[PDB]
Amino acid sequence: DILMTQSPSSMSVSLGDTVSITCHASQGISSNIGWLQQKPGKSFMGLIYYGTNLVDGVPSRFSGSGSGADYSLTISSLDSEDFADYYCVQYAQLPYTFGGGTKLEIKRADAAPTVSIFPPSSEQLTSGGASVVCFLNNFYPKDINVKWKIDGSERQNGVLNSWTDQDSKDSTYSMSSTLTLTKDEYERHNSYTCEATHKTSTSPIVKSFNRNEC
Amino acid sequence: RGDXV
Amino acid sequence: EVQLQQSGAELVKPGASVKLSCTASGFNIKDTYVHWVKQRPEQGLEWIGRIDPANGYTKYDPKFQGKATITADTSSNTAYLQLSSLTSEDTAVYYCVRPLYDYYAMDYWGQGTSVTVSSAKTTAPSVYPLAPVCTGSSVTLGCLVKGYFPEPVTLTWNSGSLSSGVHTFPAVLQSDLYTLSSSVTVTSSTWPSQSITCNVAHPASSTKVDKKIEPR
Amino acid sequence: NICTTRGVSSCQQCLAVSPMCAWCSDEALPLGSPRCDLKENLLKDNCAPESIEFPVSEARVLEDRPLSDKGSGDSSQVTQVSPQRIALRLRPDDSKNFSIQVRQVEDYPVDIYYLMDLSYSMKDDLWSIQNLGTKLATQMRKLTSNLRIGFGAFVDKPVSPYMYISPPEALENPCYDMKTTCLPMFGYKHVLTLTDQVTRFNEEVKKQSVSRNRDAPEGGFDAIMQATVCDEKIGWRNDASHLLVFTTDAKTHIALDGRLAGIVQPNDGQCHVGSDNHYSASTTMDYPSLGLMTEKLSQKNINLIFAVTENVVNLYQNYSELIPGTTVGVLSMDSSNVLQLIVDAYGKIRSKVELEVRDLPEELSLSFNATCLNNEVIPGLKSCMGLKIGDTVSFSIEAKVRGCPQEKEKSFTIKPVGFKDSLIVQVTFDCDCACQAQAEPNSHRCNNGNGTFECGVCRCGPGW
Amino acid sequence: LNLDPVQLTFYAGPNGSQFGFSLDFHKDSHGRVAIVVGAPRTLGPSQEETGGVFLCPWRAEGGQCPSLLFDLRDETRNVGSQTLQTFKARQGLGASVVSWSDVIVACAPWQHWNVLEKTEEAEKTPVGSCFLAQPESGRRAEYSPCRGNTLSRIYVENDFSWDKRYCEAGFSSVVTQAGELVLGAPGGYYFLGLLAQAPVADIFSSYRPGILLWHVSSQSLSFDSSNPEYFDGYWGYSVAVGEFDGDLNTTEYVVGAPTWSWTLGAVEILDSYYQRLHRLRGEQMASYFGHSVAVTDVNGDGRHDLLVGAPLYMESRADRKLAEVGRVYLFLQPRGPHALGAPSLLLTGTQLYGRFGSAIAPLGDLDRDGYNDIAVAAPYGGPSGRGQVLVFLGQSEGLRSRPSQVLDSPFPTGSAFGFSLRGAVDIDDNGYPDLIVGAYGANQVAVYRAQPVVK
Ligand SMILES: *[C@@H]1O[C@H](CO)[C@@H](O[C@@H]2O[C@H](CO)[C@@H](O[C@H]3O[C@H](CO)[C@@H](O)[C@H](O[C@H]4O[C@H](CO)[C@@H](O)[C@H](O)[C@@H]4O)[C@@H]3O)[C@H](O)[C@H]2NC(C)=O)[C@H](O)[C@H]1NC(C)=O
Ligand SMILES: *[C@@H]1O[C@H](CO)[C@@H](O[C@@H]2O[C@H](CO)[C@@H](O)[C@H](O)[C@H]2NC(C)=O)[C@H](O)[C@H]1NC(C)=O
Ligand SMILES: *[C@@H]1O[C@H](CO)[C@@H](O)[C@H](O)[C@H]1NC(C)=O
Ligand SMILES: [Ca+2]
Ligand SMILES: [Ca+2]
Ligand SMILES: [Ca+2]
Ligand SMILES: [Ca+2]
Ligand SMILES: [Mn+2]
Ligand SMILES: [Mn+2]
Ligand SMILES: [Mn+2]
Repeated sequence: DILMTQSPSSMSVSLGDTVSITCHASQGISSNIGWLQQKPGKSFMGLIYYGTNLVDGVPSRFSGSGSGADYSLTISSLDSEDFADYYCVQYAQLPYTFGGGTKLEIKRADAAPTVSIFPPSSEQLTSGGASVVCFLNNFYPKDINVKWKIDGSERQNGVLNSWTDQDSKDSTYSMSSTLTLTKDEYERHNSYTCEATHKTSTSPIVKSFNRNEC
Repeated sequence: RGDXV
Repeated sequence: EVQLQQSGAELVKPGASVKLSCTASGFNIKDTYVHWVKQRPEQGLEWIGRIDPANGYTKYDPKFQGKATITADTSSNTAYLQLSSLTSEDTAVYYCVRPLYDYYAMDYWGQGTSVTVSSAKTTAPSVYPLAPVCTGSSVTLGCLVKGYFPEPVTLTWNSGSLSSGVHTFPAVLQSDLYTLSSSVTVTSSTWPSQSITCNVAHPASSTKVDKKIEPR
Repeated sequence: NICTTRGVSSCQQCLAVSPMCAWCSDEALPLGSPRCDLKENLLKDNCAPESIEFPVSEARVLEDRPLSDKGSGDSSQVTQVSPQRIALRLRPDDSKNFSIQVRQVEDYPVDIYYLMDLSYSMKDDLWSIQNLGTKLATQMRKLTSNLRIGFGAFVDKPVSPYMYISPPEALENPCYDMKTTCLPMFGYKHVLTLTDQVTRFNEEVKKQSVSRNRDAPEGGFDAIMQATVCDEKIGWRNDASHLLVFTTDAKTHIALDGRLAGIVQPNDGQCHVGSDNHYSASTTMDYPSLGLMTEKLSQKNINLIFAVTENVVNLYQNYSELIPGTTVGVLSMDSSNVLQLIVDAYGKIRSKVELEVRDLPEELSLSFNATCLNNEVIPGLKSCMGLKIGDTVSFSIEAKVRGCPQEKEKSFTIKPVGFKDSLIVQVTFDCDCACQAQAEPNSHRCNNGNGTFECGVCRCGPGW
Repeated sequence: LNLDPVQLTFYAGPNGSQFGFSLDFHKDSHGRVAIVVGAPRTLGPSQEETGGVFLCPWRAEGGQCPSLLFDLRDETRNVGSQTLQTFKARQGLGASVVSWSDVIVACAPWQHWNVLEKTEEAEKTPVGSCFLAQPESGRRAEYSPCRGNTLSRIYVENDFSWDKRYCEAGFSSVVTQAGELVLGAPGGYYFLGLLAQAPVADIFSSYRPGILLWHVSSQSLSFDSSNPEYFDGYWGYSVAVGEFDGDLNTTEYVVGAPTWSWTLGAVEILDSYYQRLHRLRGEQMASYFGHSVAVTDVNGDGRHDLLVGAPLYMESRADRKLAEVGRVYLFLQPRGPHALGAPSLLLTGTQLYGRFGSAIAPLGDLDRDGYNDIAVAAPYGGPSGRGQVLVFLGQSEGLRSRPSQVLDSPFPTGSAFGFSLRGAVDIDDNGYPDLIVGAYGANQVAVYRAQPVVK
């Protein structure tokens, strides 16, 4: 099978910029390559076939080039709709194979997260379980790390994370981390903490609370 | 078909 | 205009079989090849195979041999993808593709059909309020929707009244059950002076619970 | 009578009134005696017997060889038409009769050239005819003692799309993509020149094998044309029946089919088979047309025999109507009946006699009465049918001249179709008087030198 | 009647190129009339015959013409684990040419094609191909509707159904007034013959170089048959279009199959969906009834009439003897929904082997009397056998049975003078429609200008 190494996996760029996405094949494919676009929460649209030929209806700010095993997709003067996922696909041999994709994201100024920690609710406690929630809201860039600490010691089992896609009108990101324990295991300890590690601050942002105390 | 089946 | 309309979202159990459909609109399904592609968030895009609806000849990636079967009915202008012995790894979104001009290209795509494989039965969600601990100028509340199946859930604050300043996070699969959460932020003068309620609707179980946020 | 009531001026105009009129040139003819009267009325008026000008239409033979009993032996001194030459004399608007006899001679030499389809569809037929030469020689021995036989083969024009041209292996063996081997495609190939050594036929046939091409219609008409006009290579004999046996199981390509191979040049009817014995114009010259084939078959006296299978019998019978003289026989699916088919074809060929007239002057018209079977006269007919080898027929012919033409000597031919011998009729038109060859130009008797004295009367000389 | 045989115009191509095998009039976007000439044996890059096209501007003195350039290189595409191949040697580019609007279509009926997959192959076969040019803009496109990618063994396993490998698409060609190119492919469906139609606009917008296998979705092909009457019939040897069903929104197709039904020959009239409206059967086997077809209203009723050429027809003569001379058949279209009857008129050649009826060209109204006229070629006719073109005038009852005028070939023996014909276009703007005559054997084309009537 032919391997398609697509690069880069993501780029943070601005409107009107000229960007290029490359795609490298493990052997020669002689322009038998197509390019694809997937807008967020939507299906696929074809952009290029046979290396350089625009699909009907596609604006000319899209272009494709390359030969042998190295091909590129350039988008002159980016547009608001151009922020989406892009994929290459070769059809020189069966089976057809795809690249890993490329996400174009909006570039903005760095922003620290707003961290908030929430102990278990009384309803859940009387039910027999304990979930500690930690919100990390409106930060840039997306690269962020979370760490749960029970009585000062890190905890890894029982953590479920969730991320939002880049918010529309502020271009920031948000994250939700949840530590779920049993009610009985939750009462063996007193201190609960989430730590946020971002490129903004060199020291982690810390938020804690204490059971049997408020 | 043709010069044959 | 060329359009590929695919069947509705499927929800089946492990070990069963499902048959997706792809109906041609604006053209004859007999005109070109018809392909099937699988998409997952981690594994990416995988080509399953193709069919020439004119004659019924098929090709497959040897990874899907025995799992996937591709068929077509020119009389109903439709192509089909049948998956058997379903497992959790078969949970993905499936697309049918045809080319524009080049015989071998992959230009026109259907809207996609989602498939989920789970032994879980329809379970109503548990809604838990999230009030802060016993200070600043702006406050942040939350709502935790835990242990429901299947998707989706619609979550609003104050019956859709409070709109902006809200983050509803994508659900995550907690071992055969779904969990979702949402945060909301106002000023200290707003809460707890102004009542704020979390509204969650699970149409599958036909339940619509409401839990008001109470301080500590 | 009409000879007197016409008031003729000269001896020549008198004869041109009726074949019964005569003219008197005698000096001592009475006052008002008409010089143009019946020969009986002229002698009654003391016209000198040597002064009578009265031609009579006659017809005597010049060559009257008797009909041969056997066509065997001899260096073709055989006679089958009698008489061979006659002399005809006619006067204006007169007619004379004569006869001709034609015989289908016993034991006449026969050439048989077997032209065989060797496409892949004919694979099983080769095994059936591997002893045909000896078995055919046994049966034809009863009819003739002078038999020569020979063999050629055809497939089709070796060019795409008739020919398979990929992969390179298919060129050397068109049966590559099956589990066998066949010969490279060939258009037409001569194999065995006509010969009386019949085991040469058997042994050549045992070395032959089929080829293979793509499309069902085959290039047999190419082979018919080359086997006809390549006189020396095939070896047709001057004084023999020529039998061209064409065996196939499929439709045939025809003229203007060639454009599907990019060939537009018309067939030129010439021979293009050289020392390698293959037809070298097969890839550059179109299939021949029916009319061109008819012309050459007729020119070389070749009898074409369509020996084809039941699935294309109607087709070749319909072609047979467009090439007069051709005969059709039903060939079995493996050619196992081809021997008896050839014998019946030969009988049907020598069962007809049909007169043909060549170089007939426009002034002459002919009429025919036939006598076939058993002294049965069939008026207005010049052909006999249902004959057997050895039978003899005859025809009564009458020539009728209209006016008198400018030329006084003409000759035409009467010949049976496909026959060597013929009757040559030498015609002489006698509308002149012998006294005209001794006229007196500027005679003292005619207006004192202003006239010419001929045949007793005065004529107005040249220039008046 | 009034074509001038004294002051001709001669265009010439390279020796051996067969310049004049096909021709047509061509108008540019300004209405300027030129002559497009096919020369199917012009040499190519490898000093090998590939054919070529020439675009001759109108000059009374004639002369040489510039080439209309097309890509002559063999192509290879490795895609979908297969190998696609075109072969242009001896393809015959210029064996047919036709002009519509400002676009020229010129076809290579013998272009070969093959597909390779491991050790198997499609087989190298003549699918034919057509080339399209817009001279003023330089735009180029191609159309090859019979190229496929099926392997040889699949055809065998399916009993050779729908086998388009020997189409020879472009063997004949015509364009409707709406711009739909219609191609004759006499070798289609294992030598039954097929027709291929597609709009010229869609041919251009869907073509890109290097693809070799592409979809023209608006295209439309005719159908295979199990009826033995159609086997080896060469349906598509010739084509034409006309109005024959009374409905002006529909365009009807005229198709020649000169060996239909065991070489009886036939002509068929169809609707645009290839449904058969009328069928005209040949008179005589092997006469090639359907070699040529022509559509024009000759009797001034406004209803298209049909002419069929059978160049190898054999006329009956004295003493039960046949003489090949050729024959042309005239069918007048009747009023309202009715089928074409027996021929209204039979025109029969005089010269043995002359092939009268090998080409039939409408002339328009040559003598300006209100009836359209025709020209018939006998490319080996005339008392010398050098070739003859004969003009027949229309009239209220059909056509005059005797030619008004006879054009004797100015070329030497073997030129095939008249093998291609074209009229009904005023090339010098004198108000009278003119006639061009190709003689590929001499690699030349002759232009006959119509002049005012003398009589
Ligand atoms: C060898 O020659 C034979 C002699 O001509 C051919 O047989 C002839 O075939 C024709 C065509 O079928 C046939 O004509 C008429 O047959 C019917 C009887 O008269 C008549 O009903 C037919 O009319 C119908 O069919 C025609 C088209 O065929 C339509 O146009 C009509 O409207 C109607 O639907 C037809 O006119 C002869 O009768 C028939 N003759 C004999 C003696 O059989 C062979 O076909 C030919 N074979 C080959 C292989 O060439
Ligand atoms: C052919 O036979 C016919 C008779 O059927 C001949 O015609 C007769 O000829 C005799 C000659 O003495 C006349 O008396 C008859 O009046 C003729 N009868 C008719 C009906 O014409 C004819 O002469 C013969 N021709 C040849 C060349 O033998
Ligand atoms: C002419 O016919 C008569 C019978 O009417 C016959 O006796 C005579 O022999 C014939 N003449 C010739 C030369 O055959
Ligand atoms: Ca119409
Ligand atoms: Ca009319
Ligand atoms: Ca006129
Ligand atoms: Ca003019
Ligand atoms: Mn055969
Ligand atoms: Mn056999
Ligand atoms: Mn053949």
